[PDB]
Amino acid sequence: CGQLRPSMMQHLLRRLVFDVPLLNEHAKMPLKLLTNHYERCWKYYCLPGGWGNFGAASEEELHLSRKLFWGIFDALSQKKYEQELFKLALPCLSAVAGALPPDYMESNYVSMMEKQSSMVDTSNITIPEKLEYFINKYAEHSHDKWSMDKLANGWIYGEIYSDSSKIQPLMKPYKLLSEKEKEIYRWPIKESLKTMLAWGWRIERTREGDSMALYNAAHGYSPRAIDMSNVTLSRDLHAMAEMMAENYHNIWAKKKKLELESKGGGNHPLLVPYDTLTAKEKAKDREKAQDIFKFLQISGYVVSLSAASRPLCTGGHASNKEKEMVTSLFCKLGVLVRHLGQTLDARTVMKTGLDSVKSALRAFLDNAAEDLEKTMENLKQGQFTHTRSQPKGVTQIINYTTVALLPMLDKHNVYSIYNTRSSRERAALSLPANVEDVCPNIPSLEKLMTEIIELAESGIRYTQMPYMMEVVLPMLCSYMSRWWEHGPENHPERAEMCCTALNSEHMNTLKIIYNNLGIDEGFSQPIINKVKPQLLKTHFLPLMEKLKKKAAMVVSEEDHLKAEARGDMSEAELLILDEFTTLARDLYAFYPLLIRFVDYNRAKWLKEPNPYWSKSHNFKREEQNFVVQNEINNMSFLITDTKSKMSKAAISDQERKKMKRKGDRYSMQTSLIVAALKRLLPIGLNICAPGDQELIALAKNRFSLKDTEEEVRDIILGIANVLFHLEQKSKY
Repeated sequence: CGQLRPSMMQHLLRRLVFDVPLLNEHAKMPLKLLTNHYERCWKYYCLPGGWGNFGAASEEELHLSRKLFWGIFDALSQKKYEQELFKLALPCLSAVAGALPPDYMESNYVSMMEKQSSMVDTSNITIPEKLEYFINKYAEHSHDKWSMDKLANGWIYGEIYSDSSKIQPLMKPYKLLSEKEKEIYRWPIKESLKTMLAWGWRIERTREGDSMALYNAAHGYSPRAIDMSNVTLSRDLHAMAEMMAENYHNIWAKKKKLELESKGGGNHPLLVPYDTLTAKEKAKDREKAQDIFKFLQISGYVVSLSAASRPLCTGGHASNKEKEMVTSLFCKLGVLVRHLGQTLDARTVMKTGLDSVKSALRAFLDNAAEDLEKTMENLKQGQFTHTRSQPKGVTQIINYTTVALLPMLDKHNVYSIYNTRSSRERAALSLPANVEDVCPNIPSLEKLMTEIIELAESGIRYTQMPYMMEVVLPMLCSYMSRWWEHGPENHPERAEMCCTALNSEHMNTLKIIYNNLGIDEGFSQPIINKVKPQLLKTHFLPLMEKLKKKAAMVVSEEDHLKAEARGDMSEAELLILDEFTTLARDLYAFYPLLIRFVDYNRAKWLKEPNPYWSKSHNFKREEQNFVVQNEINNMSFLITDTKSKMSKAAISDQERKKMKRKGDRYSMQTSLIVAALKRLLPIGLNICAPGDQELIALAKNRFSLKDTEEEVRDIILGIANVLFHLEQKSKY
């Protein structure tokens, strides 16, 4: 269980260091891998001190298994109880120190990154003038135990050595020892202190001294039995005790090894040396390997502050040193970007900083008060330095991760790099107004790309609280809010895959009274006065409601843009003004009823409109007619099924997509509303159950349904129409 498990990996380590034959270390490796993760959790303290020493030594690519043990410990050594990383932070530093030259062949280097996210020969000694009295006091406390052993038997003081009287020449008091036998006591002590003192371990001392004199035959001699049933252990007590025990028994064991070295490679069973000695043959040696250490430890001996972030805080260190090294390295080497370890460490520290911890919010949640602000600011500023540049390392998606750390929005008085990024985006923040070759970064191919719109959508996202300055709601945010809003037609240029992919962000101040008071504001902010943004943000809701058409495919982006400022997404004065929550949301719900249901408008143009009791019955009747059309279609397909690949499979896939999107927008809150209506009223229950039954009858089962649902799930697994029917039956 815990006898000699951990030393087998040490055996295999010593074999792996010198494995001359090939096709041998690769088989020794699984015996290291799987033996650890088979029974036990807490065995990874005696072993990986060697792994720490070897990580400090080098990072050899033949020895990639040494990194792979850490790269599986990152997931599997974390069993149920979630412990700390000081002794794991130190190999991160050494792994950085090894990372500096090469950093190109990724198969080994992945082990060194995510460790922080989810978490003897002796030459000569110059001994001091203090260590001469431990040996004189050794017999003072061990002759008590020798007499305690011997007084149980027949040995006792007498006159001269004789077998009848049962005397020995030893049995005098602990000072009056004869010179004919003197070194038998004091031989096996000082050859243990060499391993400590030569390398530099410590034998420091208190100012207390005699402690166990209080804490428990000529001369009045009787022994003082030091207690054996109480002991505790730590890193230094383990290191000291294991070291001295290794010194005694492995000195003796090296003599046995030299016997075999002279024998010439024998093979006979009765031999074990210390360093992988099982504990069964250990108790005799351990009764005095520890009791000498009892005499050393509690006889008046010891051996060995504002916890700031960089000073002591391990939770802070991974953020602090990483962000400092990043802002020193790549912020300086951005000039090196635009015209060995430069690009290598650049691409290393890129993802070591973007994903130092995958929970970018949690690492900056409560790890420390001010460090989240400074580190998020350094990350955002470093991203803003290289946001324009077109190197190969992509970080547009991880910029969303760094931006999600902000609302999970500190005080931006420490630095205005957020305003710097706001100005960098304000070069072409109004997308269709300024769409040209003079677009963001003034690029043709540098920063003008598809990642800019997605970074505007997700990276510009403060949903927890818009508690920033927002002083540029009259000037900078007003520019992208107004120049967009100059016309209902979005007016996108070429490569306009989605004009709504700028974002869904707009609200009442988040031409206008704030910017009209330009000299006054430039602190009468636009968010303070709610009537002025609510007037000219909400006036064009009647425009988009008036804008419609019988042909649904024409007005694709009519509902999408109107829904962002229309419904309850406009949190600014949504509870204050009932118009934004009630009437605008009713218009934004009623427009998809006429728009999305039409077969002219394909599902692609209105794929993901992520954003009412009056409209609930309308959607119920319309979806009942739509499922009836799908069921008549299914009856047509069953009767003389034509080539499904041409239009039938695509038609069924589009019908399933539309029905599933309607069912999901129902499942948000309208399904619960319809269930409450069904439980309350039988007429509403029968109305919801009729169309639902017409849907479930056609959507009972189909091979084309299975294939199209698998395609929809792989692109975006059919919709759970059975679950909706069960909810409606629980209502009815």
